[PDB]
Amino acid sequence: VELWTRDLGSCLHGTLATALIRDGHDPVTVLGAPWEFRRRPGAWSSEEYFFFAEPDSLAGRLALYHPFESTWHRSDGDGVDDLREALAAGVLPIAAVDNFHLPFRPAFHDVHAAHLLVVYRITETEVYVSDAQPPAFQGAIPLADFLASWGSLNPPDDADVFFSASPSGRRWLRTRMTGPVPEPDRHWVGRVIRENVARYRQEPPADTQTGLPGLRRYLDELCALTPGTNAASEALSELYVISWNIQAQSGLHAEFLRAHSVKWRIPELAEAAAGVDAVAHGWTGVRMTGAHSRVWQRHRPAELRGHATALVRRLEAALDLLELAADAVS
Amino acid sequence: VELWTRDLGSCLHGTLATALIRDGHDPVTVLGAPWEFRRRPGAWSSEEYFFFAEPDSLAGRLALYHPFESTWHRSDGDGVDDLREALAAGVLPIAAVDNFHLPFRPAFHDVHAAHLLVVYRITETEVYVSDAQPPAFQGAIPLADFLASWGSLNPPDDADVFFSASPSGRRWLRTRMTGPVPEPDRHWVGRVIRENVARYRQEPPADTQTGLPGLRRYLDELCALTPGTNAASEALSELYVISWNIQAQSGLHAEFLRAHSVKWRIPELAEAAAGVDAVAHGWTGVRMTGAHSRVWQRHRPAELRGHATALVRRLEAALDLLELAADAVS
Amino acid sequence: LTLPGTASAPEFRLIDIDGLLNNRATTDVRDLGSGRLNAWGNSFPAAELPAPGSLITVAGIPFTWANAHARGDNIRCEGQVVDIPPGQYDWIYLLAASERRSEDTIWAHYDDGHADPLRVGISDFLDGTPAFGELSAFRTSRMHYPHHVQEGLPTTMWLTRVGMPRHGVARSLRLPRSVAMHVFALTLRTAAAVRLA
Amino acid sequence: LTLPGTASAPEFRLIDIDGLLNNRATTDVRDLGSGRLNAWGNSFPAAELPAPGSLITVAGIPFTWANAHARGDNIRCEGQVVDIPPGQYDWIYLLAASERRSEDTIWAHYDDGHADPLRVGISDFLDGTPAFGELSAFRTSRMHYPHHVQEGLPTTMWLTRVGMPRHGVARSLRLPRSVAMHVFALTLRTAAAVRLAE
Ligand SMILES: [Mg+2]
Ligand SMILES: [Mg+2]
Ligand SMILES: [Mg+2]
Repeated sequence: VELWTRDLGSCLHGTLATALIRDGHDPVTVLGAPWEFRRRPGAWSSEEYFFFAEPDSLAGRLALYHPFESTWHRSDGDGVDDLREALAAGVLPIAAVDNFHLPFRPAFHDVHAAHLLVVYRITETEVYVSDAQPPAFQGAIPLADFLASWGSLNPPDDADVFFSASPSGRRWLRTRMTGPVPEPDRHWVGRVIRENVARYRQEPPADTQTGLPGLRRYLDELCALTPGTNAASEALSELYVISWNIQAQSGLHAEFLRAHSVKWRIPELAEAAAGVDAVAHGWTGVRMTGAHSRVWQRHRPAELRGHATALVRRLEAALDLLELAADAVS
Repeated sequence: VELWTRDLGSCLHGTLATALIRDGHDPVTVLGAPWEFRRRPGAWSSEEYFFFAEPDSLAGRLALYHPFESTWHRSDGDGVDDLREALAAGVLPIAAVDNFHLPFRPAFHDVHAAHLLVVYRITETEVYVSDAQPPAFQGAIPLADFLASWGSLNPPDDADVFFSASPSGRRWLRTRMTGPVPEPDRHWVGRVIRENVARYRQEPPADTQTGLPGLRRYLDELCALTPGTNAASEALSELYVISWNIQAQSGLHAEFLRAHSVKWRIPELAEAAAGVDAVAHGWTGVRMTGAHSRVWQRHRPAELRGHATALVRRLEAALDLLELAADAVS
Repeated sequence: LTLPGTASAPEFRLIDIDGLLNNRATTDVRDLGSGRLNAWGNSFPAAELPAPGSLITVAGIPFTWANAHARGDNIRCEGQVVDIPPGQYDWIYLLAASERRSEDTIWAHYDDGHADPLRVGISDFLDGTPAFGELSAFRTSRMHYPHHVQEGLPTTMWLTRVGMPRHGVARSLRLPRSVAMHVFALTLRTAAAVRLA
Repeated sequence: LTLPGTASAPEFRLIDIDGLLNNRATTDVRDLGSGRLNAWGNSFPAAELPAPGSLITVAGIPFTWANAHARGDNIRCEGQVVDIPPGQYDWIYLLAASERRSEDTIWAHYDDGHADPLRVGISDFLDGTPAFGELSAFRTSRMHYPHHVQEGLPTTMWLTRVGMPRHGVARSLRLPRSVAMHVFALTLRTAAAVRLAE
């Protein structure tokens, strides 16, 4: 059971990476090939692991180019027998947990937060959990502590406006690769890059804001709200939550491009990687101006608008560099 | 009579600068304050000094914030009596000349090119001219040589597809400062910057490509033409001609911003100057890719589109920096 | 072809930034609740950083550690203009960390009115991996939360260098315009004549 | 507070660019018509520039002068990837000129797959003013035209430097994708530990 994460990543990519590594797959190729922006008004949940997946499964959307699928399960009762059966079938359950009830988490008995970890072994008295999020932990916790975390109400918490008020609900994710992975050859990487670019350039049809046009409209909508209002506060909470895993995917996609630049000695892939990382970095300015405004009432609409505009410009530049990369590999 | 030019500048800014200096005006302030992009389909002439001025006079548009104006004159007859009378009235004629017929020009009896110089003294036998364009000349040429250049048919020339086929037509420009100059104080510089930015951001009329949106449409139209076609050749000739004085104004505006940065120790003006110089430099990429395509059949549409996109992105960035500069002086 | 060079000794100019400190990124066990390194109220452990006012080197580069007050121990970056001794410089050195890795611009202002935008990347404070080829300045064992010391969670600070290519007299800098970015120290390195040995 | 630093012994690596020469920016009087420094067929006068293959210094920085052929004496920039000896570098030094001043990107490629875009400004060949605080490399008295030598018109080449801030092993550079820009020579300066003097 391998701990895997990145400094831009959440428990979402981390837990899926652990599951993928167990089944002999390369998480950088599987989770790093896709790169997109989507925001559905009203879709977001106050969870560290929120990602807009519809119509795909959560794992399906995060591994768009692989036959990778997930199903959400809600366990009835007050025990862990459903997880015992999953482990016996060779599944690594990804459990919805509240950090408040996890003894190894900094948030233990301090702050409520909707989180994911991997369960890899269960005894009569202990649940063995794997959580790569700093500070990384792998080993046994008391059954009572796991049950408290897995069954947590995760009530609204003044110290966590982003990831509280989202019950664990004894939810767990079952992931499976439903066939052999595509060969990640030069032609495949070319097709992946061209499909990502085409999807970024495509105008969205309706209420779901997708790609470069969608991001422009989303950021314009955000910056139009009056700072300090209920509408602005809700919008900044949404921004911080959805942008974590969108930023994480940007970081992973840059790494995917760097990995293939080295393997094949194609400088265009490394140049495109720098472009994609500039988008990952551009998200920081937007997310953290938003976070400081939401939590500490540091209202800086000019700085937010500036970071938003820079992020859009970085994305425009990245798409052009990716087309040069696609030409070089295909 | 002072020689004045810049490495990005043509005889257009040069001759006007000489006329301004004679009347005790700062050419950096007068010709550097304005900054715009305009292109009227069909307006351009094959002349080094073409600038779209309508509805203002040529000098009026190049000195938009000053009571500076010009009138064109076509001199009848075979002599220089009109120019003698102009000089006697305290006027500095700017003469439309063909470099093919100017002994001090590298192009002498080699290449035809529609050019401007300053006439500052006329005797029975000699015309004293001032031409700051490298290599700079100031002094007497024979009357016969001036008349040949001033009356040149400037025929189509295979060695100059940009500035040939525009007869001198004994044309000359008279300039006048018709009122007192505005005091170029902090509040004035702030207003100049905001007016330039507002004009750049304005959606253009259907019949004239103006500002940032106009530049986008112009470059899109240019890159849509097929390399090597007569249509593309015509468009690249126009590009090189109109972009000389648009690029020159970018360089002068950056210098104007630097000068006032130093004057008042306001770093926002120097930072804005760097953004404006990046646009000046962006014009190099576009117009030189165009020039080599036009003259040497070096067809690189991906390069032209790349430089075009970079120029637009640099303009976007420059406008944002200029708004911070305006705030720092207003 | 390879030829040996010789560069004369440059000067280091350690910039006093005590007047620009506007944020608490570091706490003692006694004032955990004052940490504002991020939205979550984390901070560097004071015990795992130099004494305020002390002279340090990081990879040989000298820095003065900030004389912190109750309301400031670092610059949270908001485009602050920093006056420097007028001179010809080769490099800017920053001790810095970012709320997630990010990139922005340090402007160098020259006496002739030129300003150069110099790109600067700063890596994560939260057990960060260097993304911009920075050197590690400090990697702590622990991190401070509002209500407790967290064991086995590194807080990371980076040494970043930024080239100043223009041969000219620089008079001031502008720090990045990003609330994500934190500057703890600033040192400039003067130009030094290089030639064949 | 001002503290003394240490003297250092950095190494210069003079890059052989003879295989990448794709443009004639320099002519003798016999082949004025071969000049392609700009759209107008101007060129540097060969008689005021170093001998092909010669070792020169410009402001103390060493360069090897290109071994020109009939169809190349410089790199006209078209995004050429230039392999450099693996190592940790401080500075790229270029002898360069531009058809009007311009600015673009040199990409530095590192062995971990990181590529850093590095800003480069190059000033005008046509009696240019340095726009980027470059040093003068060559300022000729004359310029070549397709049909004649032009007296009293300087052709200007610049010594421009580009910082390589990343602590990492660089393996290659990509030159700008800009027909305006000309590189006559390329010298890399290795990293050399400079510290507070003991
Ligand atoms: Mg699928
Ligand atoms: Mg007027
Ligand atoms: Mg004021």
